[PDB]
Amino acid sequence: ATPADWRSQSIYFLLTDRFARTDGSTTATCNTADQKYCGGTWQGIIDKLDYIQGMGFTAIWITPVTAQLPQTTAYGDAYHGYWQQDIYSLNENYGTADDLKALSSALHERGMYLMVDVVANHMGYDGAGSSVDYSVFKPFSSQDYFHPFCLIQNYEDQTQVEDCWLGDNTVSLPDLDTTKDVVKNEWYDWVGSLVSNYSIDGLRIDTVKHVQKDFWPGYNKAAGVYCIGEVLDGDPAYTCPYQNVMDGVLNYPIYYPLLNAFKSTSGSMDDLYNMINTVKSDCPDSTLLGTFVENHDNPRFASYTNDIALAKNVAAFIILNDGIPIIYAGQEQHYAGGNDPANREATWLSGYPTDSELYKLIASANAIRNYAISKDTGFVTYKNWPIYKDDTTIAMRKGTDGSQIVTILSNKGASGDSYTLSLSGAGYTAGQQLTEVIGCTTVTVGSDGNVPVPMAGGLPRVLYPTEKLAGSKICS
Ligand SMILES: CCCCCCCCCCCCCCCC(=O)O
Ligand SMILES: CCCCCCCCCCCCCCCC(=O)O
Ligand SMILES: *[C@@H]1O[C@H](CO)[C@@H](O)[C@H](O)[C@H]1NC(C)=O
Ligand SMILES: OC[C@H]1O[C@H](O)[C@@H](O)[C@@H](O)[C@@H]1O
Ligand SMILES: [Ca+2]
Repeated sequence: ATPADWRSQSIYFLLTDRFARTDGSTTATCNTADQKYCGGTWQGIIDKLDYIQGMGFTAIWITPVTAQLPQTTAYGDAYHGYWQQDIYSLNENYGTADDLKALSSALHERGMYLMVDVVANHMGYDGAGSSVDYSVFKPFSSQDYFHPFCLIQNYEDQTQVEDCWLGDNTVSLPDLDTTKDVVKNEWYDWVGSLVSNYSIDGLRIDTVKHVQKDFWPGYNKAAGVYCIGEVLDGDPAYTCPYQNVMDGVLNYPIYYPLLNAFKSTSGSMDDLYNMINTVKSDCPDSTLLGTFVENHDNPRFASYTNDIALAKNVAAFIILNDGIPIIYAGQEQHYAGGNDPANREATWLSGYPTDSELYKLIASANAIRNYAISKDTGFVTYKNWPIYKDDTTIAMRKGTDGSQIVTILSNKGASGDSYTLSLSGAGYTAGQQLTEVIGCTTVTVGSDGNVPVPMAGGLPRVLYPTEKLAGSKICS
């Protein structure tokens, strides 16, 4: 699917090993500290597609599918998929080629997309960089395909970031020499073929900043689908330029201020407000980025605070910002693990309750987004517009006039007081009636044009014109 196709999507990101087992168990042990395969499979995902689709997601992103180093290293097994060795075999822990094709087909039968995580930068190896036996790598079975061994020490030296090896001498990550024609041609042929074989709709590309920029236009072209790159840097001046060589990148610029704004009641609304506008103007296209606050490479949101109101607000922001929402499996069950491996909890141990607070919040936020898009072809390209902030509040507006969603978010938290926010700039016509689609109340725009927004419990408020909901399932 094309970048334009992907603008309207909403992604549930999951670890294949940790989301769902074939046997459907909700009690099978998975201690994150063990760092071992816990048994999640592609077939398991198929059997829980109702759970995922019940939150209003339209797509999944799964972790890499290639065959990995086999060892239990000193950092555990390759359960996460980022230590590949044999790119023409699948990781058989997850199932077979037919299983992966079956997953793709099951998604497509529901009108959903498959996004697959891919690594081009490196292989993985158990042990020191000087000990590598290059014959284990398929097809890159010779040291001639790799950069000379060195570790990355200075992340402000971009040549070293690209030409030296990630990892260390416990688990080393042999760095492909991606300037070589034979390497580029092989990866380009491989990615086009992977996409064809499994009918992949989009790719999430790992470790983009570690491969020189001139590799990526050719790779994105050969893939033939939307590619969203992981450029792990919060500086929009470093990360947004990667959108000149790839369709989208993960919105790490928004991540840090978004997390800070809502992880405590004293978080900065200014920094978030200002970053929305910086990204809007400085990034090639904010609506092709992916918005997140939680993933497998940072502490989960609830590791910072268990306040459920704060968690609802940050999840609403993810869904209603410019770009593609990305929610990380377990976030909807208020998982609170810290840094790797603790943030790789098994989703099945929650029991997959569809009535948890964040499952319902997310479902309501995705419902209004999916619906507004079905009625407003301009929604996905309308640049999200921050219209208000104060010490504990940010409000924003997105969508064609007459059909705009106006979202008011708060970091007051679960003990927040009750009051009425007189919101100007929403752009609704006086006396028009709005539905608050999270809690399902109605408010009326005053004659002065302001919206008197009832605030309470630190709860997020999402407004949409009542008349436009006629015939929808939203709020009765
Ligand atoms: C032309 C693309 C941008 C490159 C430089 C942008 C600098 C922004 C902040 C840097 C982030 C972390 C260190 C990387 C510095 C570098 O560019 O070598
Ligand atoms: C690679 C092609 C684009 C390169 C341009 C990068 C810097 C400019 C970003 C695009 C401008 C979009 C913002 C205008 C919309 C708005 O502010 O409402
Ligand atoms: C694509 O499928 C063929 C079998 O039809 C297989 O041999 C090949 O290795 C696959 N390529 C990739 C990149 O998975
Ligand atoms: O085309 C790449 C080709 O290189 C080698 O022959 C093997 O690893 C094959 O599996 C692979 O497909
Ligand atoms: Ca590299």
